[PDB]
Amino acid sequence: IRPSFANRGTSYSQYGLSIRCVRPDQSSLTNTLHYLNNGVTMFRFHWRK
Amino acid sequence: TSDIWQDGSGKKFVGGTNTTLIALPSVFNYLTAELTAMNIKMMLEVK
Amino acid sequence: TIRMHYANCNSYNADFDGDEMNMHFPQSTNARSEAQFIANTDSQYLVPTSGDPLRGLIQDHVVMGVWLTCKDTFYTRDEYQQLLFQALKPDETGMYGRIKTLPPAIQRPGIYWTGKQIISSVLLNLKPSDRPGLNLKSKAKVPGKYWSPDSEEGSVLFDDGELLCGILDKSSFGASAFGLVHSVHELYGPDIA
Amino acid sequence: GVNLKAIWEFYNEISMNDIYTNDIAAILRIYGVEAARNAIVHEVSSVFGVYGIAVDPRHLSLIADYMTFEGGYKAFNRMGIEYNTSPFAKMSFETT
Amino acid sequence: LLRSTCLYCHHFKLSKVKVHLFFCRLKLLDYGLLNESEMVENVSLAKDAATLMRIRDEFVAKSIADSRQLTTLLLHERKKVVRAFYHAISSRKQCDNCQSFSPNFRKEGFAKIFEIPLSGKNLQFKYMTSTEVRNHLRRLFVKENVVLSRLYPASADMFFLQNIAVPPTRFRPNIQNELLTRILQSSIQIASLSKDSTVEERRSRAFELLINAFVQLQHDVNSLIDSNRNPPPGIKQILEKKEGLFRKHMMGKRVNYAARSVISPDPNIETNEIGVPPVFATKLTYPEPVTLYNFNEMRNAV
Amino acid sequence: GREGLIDTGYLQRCLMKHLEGLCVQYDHTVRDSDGSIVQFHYGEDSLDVTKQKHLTQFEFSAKNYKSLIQKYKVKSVLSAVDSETASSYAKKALKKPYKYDPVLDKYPPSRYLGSVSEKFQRAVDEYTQKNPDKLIAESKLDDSLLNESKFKALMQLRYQQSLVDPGESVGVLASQSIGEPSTQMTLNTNVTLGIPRLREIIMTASANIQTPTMTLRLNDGV
Amino acid sequence: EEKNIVRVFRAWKTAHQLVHDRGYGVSQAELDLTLDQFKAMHCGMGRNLDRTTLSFYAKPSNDSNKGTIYIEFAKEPSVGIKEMRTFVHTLGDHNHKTGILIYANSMTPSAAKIIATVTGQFTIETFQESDLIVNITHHELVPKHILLSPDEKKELLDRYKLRETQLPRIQLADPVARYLGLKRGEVVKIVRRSETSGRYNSYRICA
Amino acid sequence: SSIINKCIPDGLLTKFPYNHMQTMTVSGAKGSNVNVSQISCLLGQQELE
Amino acid sequence: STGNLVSNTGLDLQQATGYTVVAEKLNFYRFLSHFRMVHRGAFFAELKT
Amino acid sequence: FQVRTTGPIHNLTRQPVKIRFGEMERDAVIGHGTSFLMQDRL
Amino acid sequence: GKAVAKEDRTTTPYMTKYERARILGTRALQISMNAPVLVDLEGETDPLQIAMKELAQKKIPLLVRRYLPDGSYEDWSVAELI
Amino acid sequence: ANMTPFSDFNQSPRNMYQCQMGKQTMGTPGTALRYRTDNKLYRLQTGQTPVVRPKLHNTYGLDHYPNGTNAVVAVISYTGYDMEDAMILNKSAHERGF
Ligand SMILES: [Zn+2]
Repeated sequence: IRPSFANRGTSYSQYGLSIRCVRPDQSSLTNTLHYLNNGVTMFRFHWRK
Repeated sequence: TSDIWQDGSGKKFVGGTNTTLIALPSVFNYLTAELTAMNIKMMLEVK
Repeated sequence: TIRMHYANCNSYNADFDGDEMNMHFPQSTNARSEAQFIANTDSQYLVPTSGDPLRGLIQDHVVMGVWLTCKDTFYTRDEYQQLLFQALKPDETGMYGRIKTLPPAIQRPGIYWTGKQIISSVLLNLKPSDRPGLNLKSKAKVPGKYWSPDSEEGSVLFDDGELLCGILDKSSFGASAFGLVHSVHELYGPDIA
Repeated sequence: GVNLKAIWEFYNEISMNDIYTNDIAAILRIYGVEAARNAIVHEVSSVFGVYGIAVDPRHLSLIADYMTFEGGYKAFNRMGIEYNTSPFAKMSFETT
Repeated sequence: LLRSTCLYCHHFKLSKVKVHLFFCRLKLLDYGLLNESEMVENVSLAKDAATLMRIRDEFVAKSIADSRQLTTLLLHERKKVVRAFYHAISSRKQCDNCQSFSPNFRKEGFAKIFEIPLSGKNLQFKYMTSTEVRNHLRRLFVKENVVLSRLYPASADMFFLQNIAVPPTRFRPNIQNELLTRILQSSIQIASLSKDSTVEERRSRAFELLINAFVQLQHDVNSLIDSNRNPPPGIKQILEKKEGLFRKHMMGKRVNYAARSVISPDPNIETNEIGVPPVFATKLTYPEPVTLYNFNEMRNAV
Repeated sequence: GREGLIDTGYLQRCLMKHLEGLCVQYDHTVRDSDGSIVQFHYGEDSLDVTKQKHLTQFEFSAKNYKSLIQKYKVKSVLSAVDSETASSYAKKALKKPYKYDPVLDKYPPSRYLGSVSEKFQRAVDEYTQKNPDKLIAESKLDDSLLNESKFKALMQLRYQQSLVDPGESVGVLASQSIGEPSTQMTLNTNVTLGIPRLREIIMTASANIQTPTMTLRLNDGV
Repeated sequence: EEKNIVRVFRAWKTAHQLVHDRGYGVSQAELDLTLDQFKAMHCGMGRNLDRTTLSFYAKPSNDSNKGTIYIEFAKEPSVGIKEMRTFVHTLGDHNHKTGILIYANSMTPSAAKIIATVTGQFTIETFQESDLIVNITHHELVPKHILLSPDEKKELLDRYKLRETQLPRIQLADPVARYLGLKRGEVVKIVRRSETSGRYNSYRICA
Repeated sequence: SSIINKCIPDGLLTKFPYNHMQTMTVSGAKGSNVNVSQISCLLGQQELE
Repeated sequence: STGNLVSNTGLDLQQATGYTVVAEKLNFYRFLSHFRMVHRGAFFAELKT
Repeated sequence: FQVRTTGPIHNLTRQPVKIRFGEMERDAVIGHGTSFLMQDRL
Repeated sequence: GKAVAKEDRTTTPYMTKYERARILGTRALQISMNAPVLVDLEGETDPLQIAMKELAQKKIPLLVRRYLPDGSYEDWSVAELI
Repeated sequence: ANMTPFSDFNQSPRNMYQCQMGKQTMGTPGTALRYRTDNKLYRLQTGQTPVVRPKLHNTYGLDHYPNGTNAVVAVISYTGYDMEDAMILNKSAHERGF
């Protein structure tokens, strides 16, 4: 729960869920779950910065 | 003849007599320099 | 290494751990006279925020002042003379010829001076040539009940420049108003303070 | 919160002695200038009153009687900076 | 100031009576009259506008005559007044003495300025060389004289530079010198390209290269004076550096005859005196005239 | 402890900016150096704290008064200064009805050795009457070594003799006296408190403060 | 519910109060008007029954200053021009030099300039209720404001070698300025009760 | 406050004059009564923010 | 030598600089403490809270 | 510990090259109201 | 401008805390530059304190000018100040 | 922090200064100095283990990096130079190889 979410994805909210998933060679990458105000969840992630 | 004088290049001149000596920090002189570098210059008078 | 007195610690607020300082010297005579008279350290006794003085004695001086000032003290002629001179050391200051003392408070079976007589004596030694002695009564820091139930010390009282009763402490001398030294500053000019 | 128009209405409390957290805009705007003066005086005196520090009210007197000089009260920033007569201090302090 | 101009009216876009009003205001504020310079507005009403300007002008004349027989308030008033004046001059689009529409101009931060010609309906009633707009402002200045004089008589070049000054080597022992060499290379290229142009889609390529070198020059200057453009400190960048002048050099500056040491307290010496090692007593000395009576002391020290 | 650790100056170019000049001109009408007044008789003229600490100490002044009478050097002061005009008008101004302005406004307190503060006269006379236990008086027994008028003159004397130095650049005095105690402490133990408060009230002097509260005392019939 | 009556009544002990605090003279009864006293004076079948008779005046106690003053209460919200220019010639015919107007609410600006000119030697001035209903002078934080004659003003500027622009200023939109009825340039002598050392008299002007 | 009121003025070993820390505390030199309380009685509640 | 993580992807790491320290052997305790210390990152240091 | 009676002056502005005095100290000396000292030192 | 007449002088008859300072400054300067001393020396060597002995008797030239911010100024002989 | 005599006694800020400063001590940084190509190292000549210690100072082999010595301390207001936290050093013990 962090405010910084909602101000960026305005349809979103501070409510969220994440996991820093990691490969067997210890190469973690994250992907956050954004619970948006309408109801859907956006599957955020990162690639090429 | 006594009033008139010359230049380091040789340009004759005359006048510009009213000259005095004043104490002031040289850093102010540097400011005047770099401000002349802007075409903006102050005309400070004296008594 | 440059040395100064503690009483300046407070005003400069420096913790005396290594914090260095700038040391300036005026060239001309007018500037040095001006530093000598207006902003001489002796002319900076009351801070500008409020009248509270900040220069003054600190932990050790207030401590042993409390101890000595207590009426339970006593001194033979040797101790009294040695201590009075030790504080005076007029030569390093100058301006003074000879040391005057007071009679002992008790004489029989033996002469003994009390520390309170000692403070009176030193106060006499700096009495300006023609400036009436000091008379004053002001509360001490240590509450009276510490010495005894209905202890008489309580608050320093002393007239005409002679310590009568009460014991000196941080409130009497030091960064404190209406103690002893503050009245000194007011009466006998700052330089004597 | 502050609504002086409102407190004018009730007569249960005396409408004379009313302390204010400053909002000196309102107090100055609809109480006069001297009201603002004394207000910020007592205000900052309290601002230090919360601390064990005493500031002689004379410096407070000066700060006050200057900050309100123009007839309003000027902030010690670009606005009040921009009106001094000496073209040097203005050159010196914030932006040459 | 150009945007507020009217090329066809040869004036500003404003009405001459408002310009005259602000002129009276500034003139009466000049001698230290504020509520009177505000009383110039209690007059209510081209010929008739000229009569009102006569009313205001004569009122200023009178009030000055009475006053004859600087402070923060006055300047605080003048500054606000000129701010409002400029907010007003920057608004009007159509002339009032010319009743026409001057061709507007669009500027650029990269030091580029010009815009398109007039509109057809407006006829019913970019970036090029600087000399034209230079003469434009010169014309306005010589034409609108009294108000501008109160504002700042001679006002032509105050916005442009025909030949800039170079300091002595004493101040330039570097980067500034290199920037001067660059702008001189620029000016020699300009003189050459201008001679090529006067001796000559010829106009297309010629004007293209000419304005290219003109902008390269103007960008060279823009870079020399200010470093925030042309991605090399500019002069303003060394003054407002917050690390140079007026604070590291004017109010706070290193000095001579001042030592710097670590301190330790001492209870023996004095509350007044400071005890100093002999090192500093040697390395700190000050001047002293010698009289006859202090002669022996000074001689001994020598 | 470590919380106490993580809990543990730009104003001094703000409150010092416009407060450069603020000097005490000779007419005792404190101005900035531009020519315009800020106050008459600065901050209740008497002086900044230094020589106004013992003005309140009526008892200690009246205690000895003989070191003090020579410290003030009466024989020289009384020569060239006026005393009875302002001392007389002070009674008439002490008549509560107006049309008797404060003498400090009518008579400069630099030379007219009767011109002092109003609350000063209230306090000194109130002390004269309440517990005069050291001042004798009845008055027939006073003429040995004291007088009601004697100590009254001494107090008018101390005030006049403890004016501000005409020429003190005070704006920076106050700028210091706020700046130093300001950054002196910043930690807390709702209303915004500390340097944020002083920042909004003085540095930006802003509408729309963060904790604006009003306080009105109630009446009897509630 | 009908608290409007207490409002317009209280508006008088700020209006009849604004007779001295100016220098005029008024019966000590118009300052001591009780709540029911107002009702008894201005009454009727209602229970509204106050209007059309809330208008008074006063003459100087200095016997000069040319001339007198007249106050009036225009009940109609946003009186506009069709009520404003009307209540000027009453002041003119009555030789009332200065008039006082009160409106609630939102006096239209269009019907303010054209009357601001015809003021001329007269000064419509200026207030409106709901904003000036109790005496602000009755307060702890407001010192005593006293006007000054050009005799005293000349004396002040003579004692201090000043020019009339070197003094502290008071803007005209100050509540106490309009309250006192200030002209741009007259010197107010205020009496600070700053209780650090006595009360004194500072000086301000209006531009 | 209760147990402090009871212990520190008399509960300790040697009385005011001879107690060198009572001196350094009450004489304003260095320390305070809260210091002797903590060192000699208890620490109390730990008010953190 | 530098610590600056120059990667086309942040490797799911907030900060990208100052990743290395130098084993300052000024004192043995300084040594060991250098080994065992951990840090959260100046991305929160810029945040005084 | 660095003493400096005198030494090198700057290339441009003839300042003793890189002790600090000013811009807060100035407030101090002008607080004492000690003009000659200020013009002397700075 | 104008010079204030001696008869009417509103400046404080007191030697200001600053005036003593500057006065003694220049008197030290004169004396140090071989000026005539109007007080007997007592073996004194510092050219400056000598001026203290001079002031203590107020036997000193070098009147002072007090400038009013208006443009007027007073001329107070050191013997005339308190 | 564990290598701290009776660390459970002082008010915690003291222990915190203790760690932060004791990490900045003039002791031996090791033994094999002859082949150290460092910028600035510091070594103290006359070292000894404390008399008071936690056991883990022996367990962890801290006998091989003494960082100070054992001083004859006497708490007393005798001289007058040791206030504001200051301290005095016996001349003899200093020349003797302190
Ligand atoms: Zn046109």
